[PDB]
Amino acid sequence: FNLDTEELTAFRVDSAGFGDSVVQYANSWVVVGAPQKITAANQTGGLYQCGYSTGACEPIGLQVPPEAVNMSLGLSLASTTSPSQLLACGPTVHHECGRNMYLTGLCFLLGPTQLTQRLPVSRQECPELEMAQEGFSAVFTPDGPVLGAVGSFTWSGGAFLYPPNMSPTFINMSQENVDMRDSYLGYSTELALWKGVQSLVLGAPRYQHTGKAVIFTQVSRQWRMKAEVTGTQIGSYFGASLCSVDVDSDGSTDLVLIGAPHYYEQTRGGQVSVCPLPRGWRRWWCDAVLYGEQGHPWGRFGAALTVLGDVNGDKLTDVVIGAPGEEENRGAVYLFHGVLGPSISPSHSQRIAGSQLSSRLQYFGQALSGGQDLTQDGLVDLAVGARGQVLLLRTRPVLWVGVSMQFIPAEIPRSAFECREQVVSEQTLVQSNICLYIDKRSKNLLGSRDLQSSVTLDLALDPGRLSPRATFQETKNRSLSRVRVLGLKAHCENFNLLLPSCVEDSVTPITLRLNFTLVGKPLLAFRNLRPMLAADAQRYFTASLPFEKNCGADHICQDNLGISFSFPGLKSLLVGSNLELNAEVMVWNDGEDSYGTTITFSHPAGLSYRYVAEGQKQGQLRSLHLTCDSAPVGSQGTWSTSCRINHLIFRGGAQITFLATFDVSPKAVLGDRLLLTANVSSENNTPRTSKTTFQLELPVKYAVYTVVSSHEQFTKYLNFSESEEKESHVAMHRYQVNNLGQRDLPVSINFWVPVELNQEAVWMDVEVSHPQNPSLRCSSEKIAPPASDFLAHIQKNPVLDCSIAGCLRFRCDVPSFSVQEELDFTLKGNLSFGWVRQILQKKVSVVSVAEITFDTSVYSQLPGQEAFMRAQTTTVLEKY
Amino acid sequence: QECTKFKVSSCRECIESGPGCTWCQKLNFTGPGDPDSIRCDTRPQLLMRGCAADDIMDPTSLAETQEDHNGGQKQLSPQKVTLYLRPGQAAAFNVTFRRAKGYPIDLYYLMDLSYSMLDDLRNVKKLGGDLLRALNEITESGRIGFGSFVDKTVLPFVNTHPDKLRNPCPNKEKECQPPFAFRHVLKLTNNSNQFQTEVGKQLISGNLDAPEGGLDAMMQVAACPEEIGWRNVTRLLVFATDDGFHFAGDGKLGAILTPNDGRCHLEDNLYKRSNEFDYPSVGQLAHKLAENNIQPIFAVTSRMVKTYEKLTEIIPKSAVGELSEDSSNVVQLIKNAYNKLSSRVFLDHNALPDTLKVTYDSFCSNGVTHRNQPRGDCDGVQINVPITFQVKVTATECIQEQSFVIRALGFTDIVTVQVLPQCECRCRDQSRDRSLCHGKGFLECGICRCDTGYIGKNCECQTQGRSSQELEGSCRKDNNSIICSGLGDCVCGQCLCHTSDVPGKLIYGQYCECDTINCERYNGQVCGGPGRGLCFCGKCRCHPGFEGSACQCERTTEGCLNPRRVECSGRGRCRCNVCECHSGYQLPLCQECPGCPSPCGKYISCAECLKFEKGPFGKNCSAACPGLQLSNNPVKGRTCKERDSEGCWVAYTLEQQDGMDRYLIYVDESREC
Ligand SMILES: *[C@@H]1O[C@H](CO)[C@@H](O[C@@H]2O[C@H](CO)[C@@H](O[C@@H]3O[C@H](CO)[C@@H](O)[C@H](O)[C@@H]3O)[C@H](O)[C@H]2NC(C)=O)[C@H](O)[C@H]1NC(C)=O
Ligand SMILES: *[C@@H]1O[C@H](CO)[C@@H](O[C@@H]2O[C@H](CO)[C@@H](O[C@@H]3O[C@H](CO)[C@@H](O)[C@H](O)[C@@H]3O)[C@H](O)[C@H]2NC(C)=O)[C@H](O)[C@H]1NC(C)=O
Ligand SMILES: *[C@@H]1O[C@H](CO)[C@@H](O[C@@H]2O[C@H](CO)[C@@H](O[C@@H]3O[C@H](CO)[C@@H](O)[C@H](O)[C@@H]3O)[C@H](O)[C@H]2NC(C)=O)[C@H](O)[C@H]1NC(C)=O
Ligand SMILES: *[C@@H]1O[C@H](CO)[C@@H](O[C@@H]2O[C@H](CO)[C@@H](O)[C@H](O)[C@H]2NC(C)=O)[C@H](O)[C@H]1NC(C)=O
Ligand SMILES: *[C@@H]1O[C@H](CO)[C@@H](O)[C@H](O)[C@H]1NC(C)=O
Ligand SMILES: *[C@@H]1O[C@H](CO)[C@@H](O)[C@H](O)[C@H]1NC(C)=O
Ligand SMILES: [Ca+2]
Ligand SMILES: [Ca+2]
Ligand SMILES: [Ca+2]
Ligand SMILES: [Ca+2]
Repeated sequence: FNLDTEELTAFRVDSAGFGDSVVQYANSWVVVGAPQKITAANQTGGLYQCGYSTGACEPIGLQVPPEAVNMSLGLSLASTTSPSQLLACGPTVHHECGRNMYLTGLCFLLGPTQLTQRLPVSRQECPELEMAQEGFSAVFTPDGPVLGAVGSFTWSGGAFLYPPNMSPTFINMSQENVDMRDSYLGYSTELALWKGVQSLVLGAPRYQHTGKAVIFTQVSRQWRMKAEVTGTQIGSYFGASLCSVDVDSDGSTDLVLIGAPHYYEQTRGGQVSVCPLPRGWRRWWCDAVLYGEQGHPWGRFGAALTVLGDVNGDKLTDVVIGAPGEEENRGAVYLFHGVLGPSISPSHSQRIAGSQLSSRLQYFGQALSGGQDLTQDGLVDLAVGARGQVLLLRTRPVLWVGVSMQFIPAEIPRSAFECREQVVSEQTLVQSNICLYIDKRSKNLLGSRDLQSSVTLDLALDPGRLSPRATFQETKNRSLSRVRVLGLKAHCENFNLLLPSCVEDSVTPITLRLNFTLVGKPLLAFRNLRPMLAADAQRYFTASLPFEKNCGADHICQDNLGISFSFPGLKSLLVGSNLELNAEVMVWNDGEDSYGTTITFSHPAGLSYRYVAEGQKQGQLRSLHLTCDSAPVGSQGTWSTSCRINHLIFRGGAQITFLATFDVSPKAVLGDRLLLTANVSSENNTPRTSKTTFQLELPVKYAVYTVVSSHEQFTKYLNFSESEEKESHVAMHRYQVNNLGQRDLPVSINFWVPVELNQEAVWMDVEVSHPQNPSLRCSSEKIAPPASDFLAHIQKNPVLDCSIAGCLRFRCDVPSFSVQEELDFTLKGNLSFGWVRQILQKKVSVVSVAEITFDTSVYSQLPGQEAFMRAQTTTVLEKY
Repeated sequence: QECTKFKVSSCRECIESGPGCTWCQKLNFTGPGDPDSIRCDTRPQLLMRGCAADDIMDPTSLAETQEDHNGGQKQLSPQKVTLYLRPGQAAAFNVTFRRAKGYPIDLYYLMDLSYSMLDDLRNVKKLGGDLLRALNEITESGRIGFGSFVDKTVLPFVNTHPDKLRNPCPNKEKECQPPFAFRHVLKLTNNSNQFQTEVGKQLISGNLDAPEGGLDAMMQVAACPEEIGWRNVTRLLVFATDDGFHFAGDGKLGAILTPNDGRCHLEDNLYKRSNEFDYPSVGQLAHKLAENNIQPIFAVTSRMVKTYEKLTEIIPKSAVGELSEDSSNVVQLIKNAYNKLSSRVFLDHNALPDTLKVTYDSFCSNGVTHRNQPRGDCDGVQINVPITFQVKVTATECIQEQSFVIRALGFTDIVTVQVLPQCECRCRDQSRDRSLCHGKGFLECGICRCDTGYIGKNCECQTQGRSSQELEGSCRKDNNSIICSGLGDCVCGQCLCHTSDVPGKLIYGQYCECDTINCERYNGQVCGGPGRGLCFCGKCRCHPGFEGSACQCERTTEGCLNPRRVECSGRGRCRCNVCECHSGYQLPLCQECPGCPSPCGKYISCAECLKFEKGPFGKNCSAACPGLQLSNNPVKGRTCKERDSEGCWVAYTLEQQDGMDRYLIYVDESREC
């Protein structure tokens, strides 16, 4: 919501297909594309570098080989930051092989280094890969660039990876993949970096003529497919645009966008699809719910898009999306924000379209790339290409401010209360002190701008009523305004208020609210231009001033209120389950009537209050309209949510009970215990000494998903050749385990392998290998079962669980079972045939049980109860 | 029934409260010191209070069916529905439709001229004497036209240079015509033999990319009949190609980023614009096409049958016709055309403003008793058997007078449905009783609406200076309640809730207890922002199609449905477009349980009881083996391979499906002893 629509730069270089594709070069420059900038004999186009300093585009020098013809370069672009490089492309090279020519594609890598040319410039001689137009869409990655082919084989598609001067690789979908004929796999390409290895993605607009998107991984000596998702509709063109974006800033790509400009059901606005990046192949959904659009048919929404990053400073990256088909063919662009993890906000905050005194440009927003600070005014910039010209929109600084309000005279002493009519109005003098300070600053950093700003303040008392209960002295009106200078350091000024000796209503405290904004906006240089406020701008902040209620001609007015609350049925409370937290608070009034009685809680950051609004029905119970305001308090961690029983009285020794519910975040940062309190008092504040706070402390645990399966590489080997009692046909029980939780947590995987059986060993020298992982330490202990009559026991069931034969427990501890880690391992041992006769039957089967464990306290499994943490493997020894 | 009080100042502001809100006009209904808002309750409550029945002002929605003489329109009546629609209340008007016959037809043959369409050009080049013959029965003097097409001139769709362009024909080079894309060979004419002979003339051509660019041809056809000509009655087209179809976006390959305009610009019955012009978007036809009353008839290979099948779902009035690669059974296509092309009765409407919502009903002739849904899909009616659509138009607010239309897709019959914002109510005037309201106000159905400066249930009070002792009686809900629940200053018994110049904030009620801001949130928005629902005294009144405490379970729809159209596949209730997959089954639609072990054990006994016949053990089978299906096809997914009852390794995949222990197997015809 902070995209400049006034003081921006505009490059209108008329060079045919100019401003048809653009990218953020090294921060200092922006590169535009003009594929159709005719040069020589039906040959290339040309590129243009443009600087902010001077509003002009300088041509860029290029050694266009005679070989590359009608390649119309610039059509595809891509820039990296790692070291700053750029990639321009002619995806339409024409090489005459006599009977018929084809299309190969030719790219150029530039930068502050050597002007490389990489297909690489082995002019693709004639004869699969004739019309693949490689470089149609490119994107970098720590291990070399990556260009995309379309006409690979049956126009299946793919992408040619280039390493560091090492010979390049390539990824299609094999041939065993019968489908994927004519889908342009690689029409669009994007990276998907992660704490682990990188991940590529290709767009296939026409998989079965609808559109699918496929994601690839490059495991050591594998380079297989991670997952994929078909399109939603035929022709929708699901696969057009793709953008891996970072909801937060942890650096690990969280989710991925998709384009489908030509989609609909009733309105053909367009379609962009949000699709997080779940880990664990063979499962992946572009349906983490939503998908942004607009109410305007034939709009081509999703034509292009780029990560913009943190613009409004709320730690939640924001993205941009083009739609050159909006309005009457006019252009358009949209701005959305992240939320928490995999998600975005359907309701956009801004919609800068071509109606923004764009004198006359038809379709704009065709392409766009942003995230780089190029004008060198601090915050990021955006570049959006349009037919003929390309614009730059800067991000205006969003600071927001916190405020405090207080009335020096806490309440009113009843002095100028009921008053009298011999002699004067001695108009009592109340003081009201307000302060203003700005705190969330991380992006704009110290120094000019982040500090100085002017502001308009507009205080007004008892606004909603046509009976001003007072007036400021400075102006004498029931309200006043003054422009004053803010800073990151508070600014406190107290004002003079005049209460008329005589007044009707005293029960209802007098309100004082402020309307504040950002006036002027001149700050030193014009390197800030316009700052602004955020979305959640509670610019209307109000503070109340109570009165000393007449509790009689005497009796002194004793404020006596107690309080006590509990949690009905609350069992254990782990973070994940038990999201909403039901609190049943009771409260007393063993003293004078409390009128505007307020009830405030203290809690860890990991929760806040949400209105219950229940009706339907219950109980002997809450009936109660109450106003609650959350706010940060303590030095670091805790904070208070106050809740004043808005509109009615709490009289006599009457008690009352209401219900207040606190939502808790699944990632609730809080100690192994969480306490909370309840300050209770009357509207007349707390005139005296010992507070009546009520607190309690609870043990806290945390959700975890821990599962374990029995890998199908398991030895069920029975066969008739049983002449003698040999030893070594070692069996192999492989167990794989992994946690889909969301927290790294130590664990200890236990096992149970039969051996001794009445002195007669079952299988000997059994140990456990731990491949693909460090040499971990495992424990070993023998144990003897209940010793029941095993004769008849296994006669029931040929099984040989550990309850019959002396088993062997393996306690393989684990330092930190990081989430997503599929840490797996197997166990083997030469299996003796001797004990087989001991029981006098055939087709027996020995079983091993494997159960994973973890500290029952602090952690625990979520869904109720999943025994997925206890696999099993049953081998057979049928030998006749 | 239901009626929550919004700010009630008049009888109209009681109407703007909800459907189940009624108003009482009977004077002297207000007690010694009772609120005026008490006059606005539910009809039942009013009678229980004493309010007469004929005093209950209840503006209801109804329909005006101004039927025409005849020939005005044919089988879409009524022809003019002037509805008077009160917000929240639905107005219902029926729609009789009894199709009659076949009108003057007008066909057009869109054939793909490739080297794969050779024996198609031979077995079709001149079989048009049996077309008018197949046209003779139902319709009379129709029309017949032809239009060829291949693919864009420029690459990468087909080699642009060099003289293989002059001679694309592969190997035979039997003088095939130059590579083209759309050549309007024949105009709509009466003759039939002249039509046949003008066709055989031209020979095939050829291109590179496998799929065709037939879509571009589509628009250009029905774009400018100022040069092609078209009948003012019927217009049927027919797509024919043993190849794919390129849509918008693919043009970027040919260095063309100029989108489809919609109008054809030819100079010699032959395109020369498709090169400097991008492909028509997929959705650019169901509009433009259906606007000119034209409807293609898919007829291609069985290889391209289920790809045009998914295309039938989207665009209206379109059939699928699987045929041989010789185009011999091409005339039987139209015996299947009118079959379900004159069967699909459609009943949509012009894109209405967001301030309105329209639905329909359906009573097909053959058994179907449908209710509540858009369109009018009844694929069970043909010649002379009427049908029934119950159109229910509802509004959300007091709309402004406007007008829309409800057409039948593929028909020129426009039904001008007028719409009138019905929300005023109508008793009396200020000639009767200039006395009460002490002269400074008028009377309307009992109560008196005072001037700007006068207030009170009898215009007795003014907004500058009032208050009495026990006038504060009905001014506080109960004896232990603060006056006007604060945020309101009492005057003349009642309260005047204060005003806040804060977005959304608004107090209201007898004792100023309710606001439109303090309810349950959702996605950082009040009651779900202005879109989903709204706020009224704590509870959220979610818009239509939205339920929940705060519109939390936002949609009453079911995105939980897969293509199988069974909710959440195996297990999992469908709550708020989400599935609660039982066991470890995962999202979104509950199919893959990544953790399940993969039980092939206990399945061997039944695997050799179905494919092989090695004795249903425990008992018989088809009883102890409800994996009922054993397709004779290469199904896959859960590649299993265990042993049999005695030694041999029996291989078999195992494709589970939907609910519980339901499966689908193919036991390899093999063993290994
Ligand atoms: C990448 O994709 C291709 C196609 O989708 C995979 O299949 C390859 O396709 C061709 C089809 O003609 C196979 O036939 C080859 O013919 C040529 C010349 O006639 C001959 O020189 C080759 O030796 C071969 O017979 C080809 O076998 C096949 N390629 C491979 C490597 O098997 C292809 O497998 C995919 N490439 C990779 C590295 O995964
Ligand atoms: C803080 O907010 C107050 C109240 O919202 C601002 O005061 C003035 O408020 C009015 C609306 O109550 C603004 O709209 C005006 O509406 C009238 C029609 O009723 C229209 O004719 C005017 O052109 C105007 O738009 C008004 O703009 C606003 N201030 C004025 C007089 O321009 C107040 O501006 C805010 N306080 C400050 C200065 O920080
Ligand atoms: C229980 O009740 C008390 C009173 O409401 C809370 O203790 C502290 O109360 C003071 C006001 O008496 C809070 O305001 C402080 O005011 C000074 C200026 O006089 C200001 O400089 C401080 O910054 C502070 O805002 C104070 O926030 C509050 N606690 C502190 C020391 O931070 C108390 O919050 C209630 N108990 C709990 C923890 O629930
Ligand atoms: C590139 O080729 C194009 C045609 O493919 C040339 O455009 C015109 O083409 C027609 C038809 O062959 C010729 O008769 C004209 O002479 C061409 N026009 C002009 C102005 O020359 C085009 O000239 C070629 N471009 C270049 C510079 O080689
Ligand atoms: C004085 O009070 C009036 C009425 O409240 C207000 O309209 C006006 O703006 C005030 N004047 C000044 C100088 O503040
Ligand atoms: C519309 O048709 C239905 C079904 O026959 C009938 O019950 C209903 O009364 C009709 N409505 C009108 C407005 O005539
Ligand atoms: Ca991320
Ligand atoms: Ca941000
Ligand atoms: Ca910048
Ligand atoms: Ca053929």
